[PDB]
Amino acid sequence: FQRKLYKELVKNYNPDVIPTQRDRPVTVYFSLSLLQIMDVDEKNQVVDVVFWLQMSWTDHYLQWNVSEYPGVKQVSVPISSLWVPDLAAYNAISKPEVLTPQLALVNSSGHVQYLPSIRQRFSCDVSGVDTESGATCKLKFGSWTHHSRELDLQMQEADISGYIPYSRFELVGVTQKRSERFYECCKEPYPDVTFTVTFRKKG
Amino acid sequence: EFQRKLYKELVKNYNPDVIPTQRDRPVTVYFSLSLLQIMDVDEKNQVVDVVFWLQMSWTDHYLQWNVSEYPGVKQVSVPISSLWVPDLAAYNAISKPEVLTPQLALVNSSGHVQYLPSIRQRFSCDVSGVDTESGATCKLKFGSWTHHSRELDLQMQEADISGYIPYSRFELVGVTQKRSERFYECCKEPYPDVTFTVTFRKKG
Amino acid sequence: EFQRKLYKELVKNYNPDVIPTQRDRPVTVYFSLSLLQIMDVDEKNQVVDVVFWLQMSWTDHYLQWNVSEYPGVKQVSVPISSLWVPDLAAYNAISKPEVLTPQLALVNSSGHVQYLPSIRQRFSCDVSGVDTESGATCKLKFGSWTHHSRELDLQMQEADISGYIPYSRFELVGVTQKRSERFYECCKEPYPDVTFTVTFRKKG
Amino acid sequence: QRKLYKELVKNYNPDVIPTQRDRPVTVYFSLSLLQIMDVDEKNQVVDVVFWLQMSWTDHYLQWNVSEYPGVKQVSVPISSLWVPDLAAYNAISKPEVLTPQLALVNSSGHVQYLPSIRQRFSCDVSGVDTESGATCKLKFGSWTHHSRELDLQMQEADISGYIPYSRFELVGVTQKRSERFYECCKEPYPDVTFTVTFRKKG
Amino acid sequence: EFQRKLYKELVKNYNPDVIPTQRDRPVTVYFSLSLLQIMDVDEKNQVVDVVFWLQMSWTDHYLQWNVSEYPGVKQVSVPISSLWVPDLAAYNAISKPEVLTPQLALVNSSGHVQYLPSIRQRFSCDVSGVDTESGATCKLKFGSWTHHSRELDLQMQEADISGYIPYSRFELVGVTQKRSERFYECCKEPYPDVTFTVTFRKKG
Ligand SMILES: *[C@@H]1O[C@H](CO)[C@@H](O)[C@H](O)[C@H]1NC(C)=O
Ligand SMILES: *[C@@H]1O[C@H](CO)[C@@H](O)[C@H](O)[C@H]1NC(C)=O
Ligand SMILES: *[C@@H]1O[C@H](CO)[C@@H](O)[C@H](O)[C@H]1NC(C)=O
Ligand SMILES: *[C@@H]1O[C@H](CO)[C@@H](O)[C@H](O)[C@H]1NC(C)=O
Ligand SMILES: *[C@@H]1O[C@H](CO)[C@@H](O)[C@H](O)[C@H]1NC(C)=O
Ligand SMILES: *[C@@H]1O[C@H](CO)[C@@H](O)[C@H](O)[C@H]1NC(C)=O
Ligand SMILES: *[C@@H]1O[C@H](CO)[C@@H](O)[C@H](O)[C@H]1NC(C)=O
Ligand SMILES: *[C@@H]1O[C@H](CO)[C@@H](O)[C@H](O)[C@H]1NC(C)=O
Ligand SMILES: Clc1ccc([C@H]2C[C@@H]3CC[C@H]2N3)cn1
Ligand SMILES: Clc1ccc([C@H]2C[C@@H]3CC[C@H]2N3)cn1
Ligand SMILES: Clc1ccc([C@H]2C[C@@H]3CC[C@H]2N3)cn1
Ligand SMILES: Clc1ccc([C@H]2C[C@@H]3CC[C@H]2N3)cn1
Ligand SMILES: Clc1ccc([C@H]2C[C@@H]3CC[C@H]2N3)cn1
Repeated sequence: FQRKLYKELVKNYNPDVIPTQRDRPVTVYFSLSLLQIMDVDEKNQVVDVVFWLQMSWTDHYLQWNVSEYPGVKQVSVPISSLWVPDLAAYNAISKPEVLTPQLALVNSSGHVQYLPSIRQRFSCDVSGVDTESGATCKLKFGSWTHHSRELDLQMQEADISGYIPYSRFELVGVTQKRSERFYECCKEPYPDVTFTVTFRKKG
Repeated sequence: EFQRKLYKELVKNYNPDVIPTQRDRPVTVYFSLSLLQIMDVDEKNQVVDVVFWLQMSWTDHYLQWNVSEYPGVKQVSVPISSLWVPDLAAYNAISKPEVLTPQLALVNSSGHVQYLPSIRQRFSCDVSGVDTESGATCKLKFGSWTHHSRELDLQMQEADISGYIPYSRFELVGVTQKRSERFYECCKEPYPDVTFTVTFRKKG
Repeated sequence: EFQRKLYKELVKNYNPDVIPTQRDRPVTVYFSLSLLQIMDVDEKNQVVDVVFWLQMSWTDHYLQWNVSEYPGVKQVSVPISSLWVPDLAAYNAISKPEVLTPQLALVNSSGHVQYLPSIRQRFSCDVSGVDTESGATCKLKFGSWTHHSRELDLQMQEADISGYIPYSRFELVGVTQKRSERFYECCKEPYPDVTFTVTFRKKG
Repeated sequence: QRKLYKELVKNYNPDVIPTQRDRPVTVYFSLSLLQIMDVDEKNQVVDVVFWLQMSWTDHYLQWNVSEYPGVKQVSVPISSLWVPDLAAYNAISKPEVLTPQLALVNSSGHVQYLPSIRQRFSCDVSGVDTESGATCKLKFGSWTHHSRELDLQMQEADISGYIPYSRFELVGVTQKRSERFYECCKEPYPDVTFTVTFRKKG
Repeated sequence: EFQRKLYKELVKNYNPDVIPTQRDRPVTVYFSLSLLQIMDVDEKNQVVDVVFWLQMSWTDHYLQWNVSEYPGVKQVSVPISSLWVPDLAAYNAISKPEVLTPQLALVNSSGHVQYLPSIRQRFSCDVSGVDTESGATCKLKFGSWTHHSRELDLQMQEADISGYIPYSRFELVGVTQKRSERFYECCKEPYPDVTFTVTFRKKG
């Protein structure tokens, strides 16, 4: 008993299908928690970054009658088992290295939360990393195949308290804003949240 | 959704190992390379590390549907492992290709597939004059690995250069893209290949 | 002893994605870290390369059997991909964990699972005073990643230090291990965590 | 018109070497040297990039050209059929295959597999700076199938693929197949060995 | 040949996760290491990069057949993923093992299996005196990870040293191989292990 819910939640479920529903796009809440700026290649213009990626959305195919399943309040599912935002780091110059277990938490109302810790390298102008002005990196994320009307990317207060106390670099400033733009190819507009970080070398 | 019984259909009698050529008609795939950055240049070993968007599109007749039978379904985002994809290859690459974006293609209700993966790969290139005013010239040659002219028709299309990183140790002196058809030792037929030629020099 | 129709049974109605709880009964997993070596210390980027032996054990009620019905079968060696395993995570790790040993767990006839993977992983750590007599102190924090206190109860147990390599550029000034319960920004609940604190200094 | 794939993979086990009574499967092997990436003089290794040209005949893979109209050949994933389990006896790194792992199959069952590969080999690169140059022996051969199961035959090695620029110039190249017995393994195992002699330009 | 309806049979009621033991009869596996090369030595981190042939053989009673019912079939080349294989582990390795050859073992008509992987792996080792005449001594310890003495009996056998590379920055001062049995902190039973000890020094 108890987890005959997994048998159910994955019965007629195709993880390749964005769980939208007539007119209304699936809205995914995105937020980036900067944890550390590992390195800066001044010669090739890249930053090695470690961060928490906070994503949540609602999959209507994934809800259940809390009755029929007694104590089951939430379930920990493998992201390979359900649909997940196909977010992409636009300016990344390296495959993303996901450091935590690829599990997602699912609510009895179908609310999903996937919170992977990641290390990835981005293309960035790290010129003034030694000036008082510092260097500014723009970490741009957004769905890769779903446009505004299919997947609505919404941001939400970026956390900065995870930032490592020691660390060769100090955070001069941080901002996060979502945008919508058209691309050479692809007819529709694409929403994207961009985490902008300004940092300088301590001392 | 509610109407994605379309995926169940699109993959029913579908073998992704089968090039969708419809009799006496080679599948024509449109190819274009958007140079984003020239990461490094190994002058000692003659290689360039390059990052680029790869724009490919073609038509899979097995993948079309009656827009009626499936109400609001205009297009679908499918895993490239689920359908046939051009077996393009970097003839002069000296490293496996590292695909940076989600491996998904967009499929039209008329069977038009689009696949734009961002890739980082190293190529064999004579980077001698990367410091001269002439600059170094790298030829990134791509082409279908096992399908010849009559099976897969590689067509190019205006290469985009606006994606190029503004900062970056290197500046783009020149860029050209042209498709060709050749004969190779072995393989009876001729194979088409689009070659992106880039000339760049170190700024300052 | 042949009669391994037990594996057929142990994996019949078994979903490894399901944490083996039982109403108001969290699965308690015993965790312990045996430090084997401190490979390197990046003073520039603040990281430590560490090789350790994680000792984990817990009870999966779905995995017990009547020792009668299966004669000589005392225990079984199963692939961790075949059963539920604590989704422990290195909270301060800056690299994917590289597991060096076969990913097999041992299972008791009473459902007691043992899993002791040897691992090499890099952690974020202030390795400033690695040359001072005080030494540097690294905190290796582990904890479930998706299950809170009431679902998975992380319990520690005497950390072993005898595995530490005799030679090695570094000597162990001190070691402590303690479990805690904290709340995080997001996730409404408490997630227990055992933290292995190591203080080491460069020999000579 | 590809119900041929459905057929070609029906009662087909890619783990079974396509032999017949007292008839070893003969695979034609040839290496096209494309580039000598690097040379570690301290550890004695060469980084090499090359085209491997393999062909053989799989009798399970032929069809009546009639029953399948225009189908002259098919491009199949090597995971779908049997492929020589060749190994680089002296490689010190896993092989990195750079091209799509697809093979071409004839209507008569003739298979062709041409994978571009980058791999590192153990080699005495001492005299890479002398006029004599360094000589590397790239030895390949079936890993589990002996002479009577898999007959490795060589064939004129191509050298025109060699990169014009490149820190190194090709002083000499030879390719020869051999048969030997090893410590263990009762039977003799054949192997084609590509020997390259190169020196640093200038 | 062919008559490979033998593979269909050999894998019918076969679970590769089941050690082919049998009531008071541990499966005995013969292990031997052929040192081919000592790639590098990190004196700062105390590690050795090594390339070796691991020679393993054992008997799987589930894998035998009536040589009659299958005419010319003397032996078969099977993928190790298809049958049970000793879960040997390099107790003191600090890197995942990189297997360089095709992962196939050969199987006798009497059930005798032979796996012969070539491997490159890094081990924790005190490479202090690699420049002294005494040389450095590395102990490569292997052993089953989850099966104790009574389940899997590890037996050694004359280590081969003729595979050692003639050139190479290092020369072999000495080589010895011996199996042992111990009891460990945890795990009730005793576990057997073969340890390849190599002493080498820098040439010249
Ligand atoms: C489903 O929920 C309804 C109310 O929302 C409840 O009346 C019903 O009993 C539930 N299903 C069952 C029978 O478990
Ligand atoms: C479900 O998730 C949503 C997310 O906002 C939350 O509001 C709600 O309280 C959660 N509880 C359940 C079980 O629905
Ligand atoms: C499309 O589907 C409709 C179903 O009502 C029908 O007219 C017919 O089967 C199809 N015709 C096309 C291809 O437009
Ligand atoms: C255990 O299983 C056996 C069947 O082999 C059954 O007869 C017995 O009642 C069960 N309980 C005991 C006695 O352990
Ligand atoms: C396994 O069962 C034994 C009795 O057979 C019990 O005492 C022990 O606590 C259990 N767990 C282990 C393997 O320690
Ligand atoms: C080939 O096929 C034709 C008709 O499909 C048949 O009549 C003929 O006997 C076949 N020949 C072969 C290859 O045996
Ligand atoms: C093994 O082979 C013999 C061959 O005559 C056959 O009778 C039977 O399958 C096996 N032996 C017996 C008599 O059980
Ligand atoms: C096959 O049988 C022989 C005896 O004929 C025996 O030594 C061993 O089990 C097998 N030989 C091999 C492959 O070592
Ligand atoms: Cl298959 C495919 C089609 C289009 C795209 C483009 C749409 C968004 C914005 C740029 C890139 N991601 C990416 N992939
Ligand atoms: Cl899917 C998901 C939900 C919540 C979490 C959070 C809970 C624990 C503490 C921080 C992180 N791990 C991580 N992942
Ligand atoms: Cl299996 C196979 C057969 C032939 C080929 C050839 C087709 C393209 C052009 C030369 C080479 N690559 C590639 N692969
Ligand atoms: Cl499973 C197995 C058994 C034997 C062998 C050996 C036979 C040929 C020659 C050396 C190596 N390849 C390799 N693998
Ligand atoms: Cl699941 C499990 C049980 C026991 C062990 C230990 C027993 C042998 C000796 C150390 C390690 N291998 C490792 N894993």
